[PDB]
Amino acid sequence: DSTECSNLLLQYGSFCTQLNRALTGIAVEQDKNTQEVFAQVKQIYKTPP
Amino acid sequence: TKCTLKSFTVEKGIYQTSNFRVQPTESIVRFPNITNLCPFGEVFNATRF
Ligand SMILES: *[C@@H]1O[C@H](CO)[C@@H](O)[C@H](O)[C@H]1NC(C)=O
Repeated sequence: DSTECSNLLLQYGSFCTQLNRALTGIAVEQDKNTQEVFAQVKQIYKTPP
Repeated sequence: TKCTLKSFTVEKGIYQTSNFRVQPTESIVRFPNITNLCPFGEVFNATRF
């Protein structure tokens, strides 16, 4: 949270905003692994008592 | 989201567009405790100079 420091980032371009997409890029697919390894069935079965 | 996506037709999905933080207002500072006074009265108001 430094105003003058942030100005130095603008002239350096679009690096960190790009990897923020990349980090979210891995994050969104990180959960995508879960349903394709656990949510293989759309019917929830309860065992008999 | 439109500005960061560089488009006017955004699809249904999650989009992280910015960040937020709480800005301090008063910025209080209470470090000191007045002690170890060196007498300036012994050099300003001494009887004999
Ligand atoms: C000395 O006495 C005068 C008059 O009371 C006062 O104005 C001055 O601040 C005193 N000096 C010190 C540092 O004691």
